[PDB]
Amino acid sequence: MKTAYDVILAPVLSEKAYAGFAEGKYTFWVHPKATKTEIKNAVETAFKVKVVKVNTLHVRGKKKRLGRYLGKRPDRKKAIVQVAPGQKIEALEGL
Amino acid sequence: MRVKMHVKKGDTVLVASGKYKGRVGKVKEVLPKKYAVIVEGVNIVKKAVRVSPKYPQGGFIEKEAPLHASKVRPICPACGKPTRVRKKFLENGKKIRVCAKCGGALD
Amino acid sequence: MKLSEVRKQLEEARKLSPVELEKLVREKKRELMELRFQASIGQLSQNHKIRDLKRQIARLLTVLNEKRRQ
Amino acid sequence: SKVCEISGKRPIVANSIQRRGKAKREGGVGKKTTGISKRRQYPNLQKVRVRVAGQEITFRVAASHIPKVYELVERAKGLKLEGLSPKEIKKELLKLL
RNA sequence: AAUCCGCCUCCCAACAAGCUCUGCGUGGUGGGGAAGCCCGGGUGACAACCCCCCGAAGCCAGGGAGCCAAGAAAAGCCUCUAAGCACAACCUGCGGGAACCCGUACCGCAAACCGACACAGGUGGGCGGGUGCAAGAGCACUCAGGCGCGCGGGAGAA
RNA sequence: GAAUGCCGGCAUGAGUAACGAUAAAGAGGGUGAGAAUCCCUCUCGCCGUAAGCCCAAGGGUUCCUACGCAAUGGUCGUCAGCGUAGGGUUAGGCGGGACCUAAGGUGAAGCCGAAAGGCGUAGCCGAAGGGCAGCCGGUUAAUAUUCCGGCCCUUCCCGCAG
RNA sequence: AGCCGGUAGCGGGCGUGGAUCCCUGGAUGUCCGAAUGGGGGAACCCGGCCGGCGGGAACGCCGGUCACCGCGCGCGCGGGGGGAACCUGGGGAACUGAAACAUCUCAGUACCCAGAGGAGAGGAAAGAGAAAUCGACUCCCUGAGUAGCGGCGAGCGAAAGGGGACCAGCCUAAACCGUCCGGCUUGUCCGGGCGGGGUCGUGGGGCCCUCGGACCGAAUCCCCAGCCUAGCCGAAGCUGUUGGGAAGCAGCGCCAGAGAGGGUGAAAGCCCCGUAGGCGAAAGGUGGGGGGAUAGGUGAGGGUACCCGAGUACCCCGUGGUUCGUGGAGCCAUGGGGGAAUCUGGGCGGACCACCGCCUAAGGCUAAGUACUCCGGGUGACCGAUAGCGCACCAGUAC
Ligand SMILES: [Mg+2]
Ligand SMILES: [Mg+2]
Ligand SMILES: [Mg+2]
Ligand SMILES: [Mg+2]
Ligand SMILES: [Mg+2]
Ligand SMILES: [Mg+2]
Ligand SMILES: [Mg+2]
Ligand SMILES: [Mg+2]
Ligand SMILES: [Mg+2]
Ligand SMILES: [Mg+2]
Ligand SMILES: [Mg+2]
Ligand SMILES: [Mg+2]
Ligand SMILES: [Mg+2]
Ligand SMILES: [Mg+2]
Ligand SMILES: [Mg+2]
Ligand SMILES: [Mg+2]
Ligand SMILES: [Mg+2]
Ligand SMILES: [Mg+2]
Ligand SMILES: [Mg+2]
Ligand SMILES: [Mg+2]
Ligand SMILES: [Mg+2]
Ligand SMILES: [Mg+2]
Ligand SMILES: [Mg+2]
Ligand SMILES: [Mg+2]
Ligand SMILES: [Mg+2]
Ligand SMILES: [Mg+2]
Ligand SMILES: [Mg+2]
Ligand SMILES: [Mg+2]
Ligand SMILES: [Mg+2]
Ligand SMILES: [Mg+2]
Ligand SMILES: [Mg+2]
Ligand SMILES: [Mg+2]
Ligand SMILES: [Mg+2]
Ligand SMILES: [Mg+2]
Ligand SMILES: [Mg+2]
Ligand SMILES: [Mg+2]
Ligand SMILES: [Mg+2]
Ligand SMILES: [Mg+2]
Ligand SMILES: [Mg+2]
Ligand SMILES: [Mg+2]
Ligand SMILES: [Mg+2]
Ligand SMILES: [Mg+2]
Ligand SMILES: [Mg+2]
Ligand SMILES: [Mg+2]
Ligand SMILES: [Mg+2]
Ligand SMILES: [Mg+2]
Ligand SMILES: [Mg+2]
Ligand SMILES: [Mg+2]
Ligand SMILES: [Mg+2]
Ligand SMILES: [Mg+2]
Ligand SMILES: [Mg+2]
Ligand SMILES: [Mg+2]
Ligand SMILES: [Mg+2]
Ligand SMILES: [Mg+2]
Ligand SMILES: [Mg+2]
Ligand SMILES: [Mg+2]
Ligand SMILES: [Mg+2]
Ligand SMILES: [Mg+2]
Ligand SMILES: [Mg+2]
Ligand SMILES: [Mg+2]
Ligand SMILES: [Mg+2]
Ligand SMILES: [Mg+2]
Ligand SMILES: [Mg+2]
Ligand SMILES: [Mg+2]
Ligand SMILES: [Mg+2]
Ligand SMILES: [Mg+2]
Ligand SMILES: [Mg+2]
Ligand SMILES: [Mg+2]
Ligand SMILES: [Mg+2]
Ligand SMILES: [Mg+2]
Ligand SMILES: [Mg+2]
Ligand SMILES: [Mg+2]
Ligand SMILES: [Mg+2]
Ligand SMILES: [Mg+2]
Ligand SMILES: [Mg+2]
Ligand SMILES: [Mg+2]
Ligand SMILES: [Mg+2]
Ligand SMILES: [Mg+2]
Ligand SMILES: [Mg+2]
Ligand SMILES: [Mg+2]
Ligand SMILES: [Mg+2]
Ligand SMILES: [Mg+2]
Ligand SMILES: [Mg+2]
Ligand SMILES: [Mg+2]
Ligand SMILES: [Mg+2]
Ligand SMILES: [Mg+2]
Ligand SMILES: [Mg+2]
Ligand SMILES: [Mg+2]
Ligand SMILES: [Mg+2]
Ligand SMILES: [Mg+2]
Ligand SMILES: [Mg+2]
Ligand SMILES: [Mg+2]
Ligand SMILES: [Mg+2]
Ligand SMILES: [Mg+2]
Ligand SMILES: [Mg+2]
Ligand SMILES: [Mg+2]
Ligand SMILES: [Mg+2]
Ligand SMILES: [Mg+2]
Ligand SMILES: [Mg+2]
Ligand SMILES: [Mg+2]
Ligand SMILES: [Mg+2]
Ligand SMILES: [Mg+2]
Ligand SMILES: [Mg+2]
Ligand SMILES: [Mg+2]
Ligand SMILES: [Mg+2]
Ligand SMILES: [Mg+2]
Ligand SMILES: [Mg+2]
Ligand SMILES: [Mg+2]
Ligand SMILES: [Mg+2]
Ligand SMILES: [Mg+2]
Ligand SMILES: [Mg+2]
Ligand SMILES: [Mg+2]
Ligand SMILES: [Mg+2]
Ligand SMILES: [Mg+2]
Ligand SMILES: [Mg+2]
Ligand SMILES: [Mg+2]
Ligand SMILES: [Mg+2]
Ligand SMILES: [Mg+2]
Ligand SMILES: [Mg+2]
Ligand SMILES: [Mg+2]
Ligand SMILES: [Mg+2]
Ligand SMILES: [Mg+2]
Ligand SMILES: [Mg+2]
Ligand SMILES: [Mg+2]
Ligand SMILES: [Mg+2]
Ligand SMILES: [Mg+2]
Ligand SMILES: [Mg+2]
Ligand SMILES: [Mg+2]
Ligand SMILES: [Mg+2]
Ligand SMILES: [Mg+2]
Ligand SMILES: [Mg+2]
Ligand SMILES: [Mg+2]
Ligand SMILES: [Mg+2]
Ligand SMILES: [Mg+2]
Ligand SMILES: [Mg+2]
Ligand SMILES: [Mg+2]
Ligand SMILES: [Mg+2]
Ligand SMILES: [Mg+2]
Ligand SMILES: [Mg+2]
Ligand SMILES: [Mg+2]
Ligand SMILES: [Mg+2]
Ligand SMILES: [Mg+2]
Ligand SMILES: [Mg+2]
Ligand SMILES: [Mg+2]
Ligand SMILES: [Mg+2]
Ligand SMILES: [Mg+2]
Ligand SMILES: [Mg+2]
Ligand SMILES: [Mg+2]
Ligand SMILES: [Mg+2]
Ligand SMILES: [Mg+2]
Ligand SMILES: [Mg+2]
Ligand SMILES: [Mg+2]
Ligand SMILES: [Mg+2]
Ligand SMILES: [Mg+2]
Ligand SMILES: [Mg+2]
Ligand SMILES: [Mg+2]
Ligand SMILES: [Mg+2]
Ligand SMILES: [Mg+2]
Ligand SMILES: [Mg+2]
Ligand SMILES: [Mg+2]
Ligand SMILES: [Mg+2]
Ligand SMILES: [Mg+2]
Ligand SMILES: [Mg+2]
Ligand SMILES: [Mg+2]
Ligand SMILES: [Mg+2]
Ligand SMILES: [Mg+2]
Ligand SMILES: [Mg+2]
Ligand SMILES: [Mg+2]
Ligand SMILES: [Mg+2]
Ligand SMILES: [Mg+2]
Ligand SMILES: [Mg+2]
Ligand SMILES: [Mg+2]
Ligand SMILES: [Mg+2]
Ligand SMILES: [Mg+2]
Ligand SMILES: [Mg+2]
Ligand SMILES: [Mg+2]
Ligand SMILES: [Mg+2]
Ligand SMILES: [Mg+2]
Ligand SMILES: [Mg+2]
Ligand SMILES: [Mg+2]
Ligand SMILES: [Mg+2]
Ligand SMILES: [Mg+2]
Ligand SMILES: [Mg+2]
Ligand SMILES: [Mg+2]
Ligand SMILES: [Mg+2]
Ligand SMILES: [Mg+2]
Ligand SMILES: [Mg+2]
Ligand SMILES: [Mg+2]
Ligand SMILES: [Mg+2]
Ligand SMILES: [Mg+2]
Ligand SMILES: [Mg+2]
Ligand SMILES: [Mg+2]
Ligand SMILES: [Mg+2]
Ligand SMILES: [Mg+2]
Ligand SMILES: [Mg+2]
Ligand SMILES: [Mg+2]
Ligand SMILES: [Mg+2]
Ligand SMILES: [Mg+2]
Ligand SMILES: [Mg+2]
Ligand SMILES: [Mg+2]
Ligand SMILES: [Mg+2]
Ligand SMILES: [Mg+2]
Ligand SMILES: [Mg+2]
Ligand SMILES: [Mg+2]
Ligand SMILES: [Mg+2]
Ligand SMILES: [Mg+2]
Ligand SMILES: [Mg+2]
Ligand SMILES: [Mg+2]
Ligand SMILES: [Mg+2]
Ligand SMILES: [Mg+2]
Ligand SMILES: [Mg+2]
Ligand SMILES: [Mg+2]
Ligand SMILES: [Mg+2]
Ligand SMILES: [Mg+2]
Ligand SMILES: [Mg+2]
Ligand SMILES: [Mg+2]
Ligand SMILES: [Mg+2]
Ligand SMILES: [Mg+2]
Ligand SMILES: [Mg+2]
Ligand SMILES: [Mg+2]
Ligand SMILES: [Mg+2]
Ligand SMILES: [Mg+2]
Ligand SMILES: [Zn+2]
Repeated sequence: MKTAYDVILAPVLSEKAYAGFAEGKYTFWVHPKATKTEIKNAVETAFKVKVVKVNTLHVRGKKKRLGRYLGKRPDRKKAIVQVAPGQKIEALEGL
Repeated sequence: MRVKMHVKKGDTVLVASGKYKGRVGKVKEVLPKKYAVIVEGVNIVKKAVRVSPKYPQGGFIEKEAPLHASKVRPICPACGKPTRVRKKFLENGKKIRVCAKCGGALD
Repeated sequence: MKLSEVRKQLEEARKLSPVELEKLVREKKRELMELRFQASIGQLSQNHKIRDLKRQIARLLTVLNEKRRQ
Repeated sequence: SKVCEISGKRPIVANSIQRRGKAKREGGVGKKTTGISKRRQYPNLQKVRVRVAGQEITFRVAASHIPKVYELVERAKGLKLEGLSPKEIKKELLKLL
């Protein structure tokens, strides 16, 4: 069964994603097929906030090799959700 | 479906062949995929280890090397003799290993 | 998970209503995410718990499908 | 150039055999074949337009089975055909075959 | 079907105005801001932000004239009405809410594209400063910017 | 033992031709096991309707950073479009789609053909054409008409008033 | 009794309260693909309707549903696509051979297409063809390179009969009767359903008199054995010695319905895996064997002359098939034209005619014996890494 926790996979751990916390922008790895409207609801029901803005971008998996074997890491999708003025997501505040 | 092992951890076995033939010891481990057993203080080798957190001072350690499982014979806990194994069906009606020389359970 | 704990999980699950199974799955999927988050920041040494929860969720949904199937 | 809707007659393949010479039965040395080539023989297809239950029905039919179309119409008098479209009427007529 | 459009007639109007739409200017406001010497950043700086001239092939644009070879469609839009419906519906104004999917890195006259090569070849559109040469996208030099072409060092024969 | 045989290996030519535009180099400083070849500074030269900048194809991580130098690089290499790893692409208004139609393609009706299939007004699909609402600045190592800032705008839904 | 695939490691877990693993059934099963809501450059995009979720109306997500064609009284069933060969049908070459070449050959082969299924085709005589005979069909041997065909060249090439494998025969149409429906030109009407009846060549059937009132049995269904998809039991050796190692050599034994073979440190019946001989299925598949239902199956004369498959037979024209290439050219098939009859009817026995026989066309189905080998297994006077499949290896890959 589909739940908000199927949509939000993991937080994005990078200096760029952390820089967003200050103004209330939290960045997640989300399911590649997930819609902006969908992610807004998932973040809201999971973390008890109000989402005012959602930005998405697909992240292509990097091609990689172990010796003779050429391969690809999986494709990902990340979302930047803007929470309502004054609100916070403490899980990510983290750090 | 499964590798047939006539011996298990950790019954007592005779090592019937090889440099350590005649030796007796408990079966520390069984490795079906190599069809091999580890027997306590049998088939000792000198292994080089690097200076590491695991081995400060480094040097060498001693290790038991696997033995082809056919080289090994279980010792009957009853009559104390090396033996082939037989299967016996109980009333249970489970099946057990029993000694061939006498009839005792080997478990 | 221990076999005994799996047995018990299925016994209790099969007594739950479809509605209770849904609520429970929802909560376990929430806990899974929490586990993911921890594993992501290297703070989950007991990593076996992730597989475990996943199979619990599967068992739960399997029973949910059992209940609804007739 | 097609199929008879009644008989199922269809184009067949035949050789066209060109011959020269005098036949033996006429005292000649005999017939010689100067060429054989495939060709097709077509059923003698024609249109038969027929009024049935107020609707115009047309059949594509080899001339040999033209009277067959009328037999179907005659036998059609025992059928509930009113209100039906020409396609359905045709299907019914052909069913009677 | 039509109150629309077409056709006929009559009456005011007509290189007008009006109505409308666009461009440019101004415009509350928000920005930017050099050389130089200081270790991309600071200063310069409370930076100044004005006048004149040249001026498009771009804009007003669906402008104008001439010509013969006589120069897409369909939707958006507007108007007309038909069933219907006329507590609806549409129009105008205002307010709040709502606003999905994919692309976005980088190369791009080339060492990242087509040529087996980090190949003197090939690759459509736009910007392409200044001075002088009659003009110019020509030529010479040069701005911004980019390069010295991924073997060199000698020698000074045929 | 031969088939200008087949596959593979290794010779000869030979330290020979060549090292891919005759736009061009020099020095100082640094790094490093190692430097003509990497970084920095000064000097010199070359392009400048380009050899500069932006966009579309096409390519597909080549982008940024750290750590590397066996191979790739026509030399060298401490460098790199190379190896490993981590990071990086943010849109109601930009482009395409939830709009339109063009050739053409498909194709209700319908027509034709031994089979496969060929046609076919409408309709549908089809764009770099029509249509449609965002400009300036700042910020990152790496994205920006997308993030931020300022000032504007569009459609849909619902409500109110006329 | 170990385990968390190949895969060790880090970091963590599980298992005699039976894990990992193997078989069977079920659940889940994103997106594309016949692909089927619609569109599309496969794996993307965009919708209607119903229900649900969010603050939810705009927006989005979740579940259900929505293509077209065929058949049958909006709804039901079926279809679509795939499969290594094998099979049948619709089409159908050429090189080559004829030491040139055209008829002829290659060859109804290669190939294209449609369809079928574990097979397919064929099949219950309008047969054969000379035996006063045989008795569906298929397949193997043979007949036989015979008979014949043939620019009588190159070449091509049957059938009957005999020996075997297998074995099996049925359902309809029409006459006549019953019933329902509808047509209109009112009935003893015509037509369309459905049911009864009937199915044959010593001709059979119908109808009308007349005499006579249980055994067969499926190819369908049910149960069962048997089989497949995992598995299990399974005899008998120790010591010394050389050696890294014994299974070699030595001594003394032992098993054998097992001395096939592969392993183990070298060369082992007795150490291991096995082998001989036995054992085994709750679930699913199969079941041609066994048992049982059911469908179906069944007289005699006499009269009547009602019926016995139509654009058919039959004749002619054009052609195919067959051994048959126009030949004396029948037979079987049929594109065109003409065009019957119902047993006193009709087809055949190689032009034709007579005689003498054979057979019953124009409706359908039918196991088995036959073919093939993607798949599993068994076995080689088969290969052993340039061999053997193109691939022993991450190959239909790199390129
Ligand atoms: Mg699910
Ligand atoms: Mg940063
Ligand atoms: Mg949602
Ligand atoms: Mg985006
Ligand atoms: Mg992967
Ligand atoms: Mg066992
Ligand atoms: Mg020994
Ligand atoms: Mg000893
Ligand atoms: Mg048991
Ligand atoms: Mg489990
Ligand atoms: Mg002819
Ligand atoms: Mg003649
Ligand atoms: Mg004569
Ligand atoms: Mg001739
Ligand atoms: Mg015609
Ligand atoms: Mg006519
Ligand atoms: Mg005819
Ligand atoms: Mg005729
Ligand atoms: Mg009118
Ligand atoms: Mg009027
Ligand atoms: Mg008006
Ligand atoms: Mg202005
Ligand atoms: Mg203004
Ligand atoms: Mg200012
Ligand atoms: Mg400044
Ligand atoms: Mg400065
Ligand atoms: Mg200042
Ligand atoms: Mg100052
Ligand atoms: Mg001042
Ligand atoms: Mg001009
Ligand atoms: Mg004009
Ligand atoms: Mg003219
Ligand atoms: Mg048009
Ligand atoms: Mg339209
Ligand atoms: Mg009205
Ligand atoms: Mg109005
Ligand atoms: Mg508004
Ligand atoms: Mg959408
Ligand atoms: Mg996107
Ligand atoms: Mg970008
Ligand atoms: Mg860019
Ligand atoms: Mg760039
Ligand atoms: Mg470049
Ligand atoms: Mg560029
Ligand atoms: Mg060029
Ligand atoms: Mg250009
Ligand atoms: Mg460039
Ligand atoms: Mg390249
Ligand atoms: Mg290139
Ligand atoms: Mg170069
Ligand atoms: Mg080049
Ligand atoms: Mg050019
Ligand atoms: Mg300029
Ligand atoms: Mg000038
Ligand atoms: Mg000049
Ligand atoms: Mg000049
Ligand atoms: Mg100039
Ligand atoms: Mg010039
Ligand atoms: Mg020039
Ligand atoms: Mg020049
Ligand atoms: Mg200058
Ligand atoms: Mg410069
Ligand atoms: Mg140079
Ligand atoms: Mg060079
Ligand atoms: Mg140089
Ligand atoms: Mg010299
Ligand atoms: Mg020789
Ligand atoms: Mg040579
Ligand atoms: Mg050679
Ligand atoms: Mg030579
Ligand atoms: Mg050679
Ligand atoms: Mg050779
Ligand atoms: Mg060779
Ligand atoms: Mg060679
Ligand atoms: Mg030599
Ligand atoms: Mg050489
Ligand atoms: Mg030299
Ligand atoms: Mg020389
Ligand atoms: Mg020389
Ligand atoms: Mg030289
Ligand atoms: Mg040169
Ligand atoms: Mg050069
Ligand atoms: Mg230097
Ligand atoms: Mg130096
Ligand atoms: Mg250097
Ligand atoms: Mg160096
Ligand atoms: Mg430098
Ligand atoms: Mg210059
Ligand atoms: Mg210039
Ligand atoms: Mg691109
Ligand atoms: Mg490429
Ligand atoms: Mg790479
Ligand atoms: Mg970048
Ligand atoms: Mg990179
Ligand atoms: Mg770079
Ligand atoms: Mg570096
Ligand atoms: Mg290197
Ligand atoms: Mg190097
Ligand atoms: Mg090196
Ligand atoms: Mg290395
Ligand atoms: Mg190199
Ligand atoms: Mg090098
Ligand atoms: Mg090179
Ligand atoms: Mg270094
Ligand atoms: Mg490079
Ligand atoms: Mg790199
Ligand atoms: Mg980084
Ligand atoms: Mg915006
Ligand atoms: Mg758009
Ligand atoms: Mg929409
Ligand atoms: Mg569209
Ligand atoms: Mg359209
Ligand atoms: Mg059609
Ligand atoms: Mg078409
Ligand atoms: Mg068309
Ligand atoms: Mg449309
Ligand atoms: Mg379109
Ligand atoms: Mg467009
Ligand atoms: Mg456009
Ligand atoms: Mg736009
Ligand atoms: Mg603007
Ligand atoms: Mg950039
Ligand atoms: Mg960036
Ligand atoms: Mg903004
Ligand atoms: Mg109102
Ligand atoms: Mg693993
Ligand atoms: Mg560990
Ligand atoms: Mg059990
Ligand atoms: Mg299963
Ligand atoms: Mg999903
Ligand atoms: Mg699908
Ligand atoms: Mg579809
Ligand atoms: Mg489609
Ligand atoms: Mg709804
Ligand atoms: Mg909310
Ligand atoms: Mg809602
Ligand atoms: Mg849905
Ligand atoms: Mg739907
Ligand atoms: Mg089909
Ligand atoms: Mg099929
Ligand atoms: Mg055929
Ligand atoms: Mg066909
Ligand atoms: Mg044919
Ligand atoms: Mg064929
Ligand atoms: Mg042909
Ligand atoms: Mg030929
Ligand atoms: Mg040949
Ligand atoms: Mg030949
Ligand atoms: Mg020959
Ligand atoms: Mg020849
Ligand atoms: Mg010849
Ligand atoms: Mg010739
Ligand atoms: Mg020939
Ligand atoms: Mg032939
Ligand atoms: Mg073939
Ligand atoms: Mg098929
Ligand atoms: Mg068979
Ligand atoms: Mg059959
Ligand atoms: Mg019969
Ligand atoms: Mg003979
Ligand atoms: Mg032949
Ligand atoms: Mg025979
Ligand atoms: Mg026989
Ligand atoms: Mg047999
Ligand atoms: Mg028989
Ligand atoms: Mg009546
Ligand atoms: Mg009748
Ligand atoms: Mg009647
Ligand atoms: Mg009747
Ligand atoms: Mg009779
Ligand atoms: Mg039957
Ligand atoms: Mg055993
Ligand atoms: Mg044994
Ligand atoms: Mg030795
Ligand atoms: Mg020794
Ligand atoms: Mg011994
Ligand atoms: Mg002996
Ligand atoms: Mg034997
Ligand atoms: Mg043996
Ligand atoms: Mg052996
Ligand atoms: Mg021996
Ligand atoms: Mg031997
Ligand atoms: Mg042995
Ligand atoms: Mg046996
Ligand atoms: Mg056995
Ligand atoms: Mg009878
Ligand atoms: Mg009788
Ligand atoms: Mg009669
Ligand atoms: Mg008959
Ligand atoms: Mg008939
Ligand atoms: Mg004929
Ligand atoms: Mg013939
Ligand atoms: Mg003939
Ligand atoms: Mg003749
Ligand atoms: Mg003949
Ligand atoms: Mg005759
Ligand atoms: Mg005939
Ligand atoms: Mg005919
Ligand atoms: Mg007769
Ligand atoms: Mg007669
Ligand atoms: Mg006949
Ligand atoms: Mg005849
Ligand atoms: Mg005959
Ligand atoms: Mg005769
Ligand atoms: Mg006679
Ligand atoms: Mg006969
Ligand atoms: Mg049949
Ligand atoms: Mg049978
Ligand atoms: Mg069969
Ligand atoms: Mg058969
Ligand atoms: Mg076979
Ligand atoms: Mg096999
Ligand atoms: Mg060999
Ligand atoms: Mg061998
Ligand atoms: Mg090899
Ligand atoms: Mg090979
Ligand atoms: Mg070898
Ligand atoms: Mg091979
Ligand atoms: Mg293979
Ligand atoms: Mg090979
Ligand atoms: Mg190979
Ligand atoms: Mg490979
Ligand atoms: Zn014992």
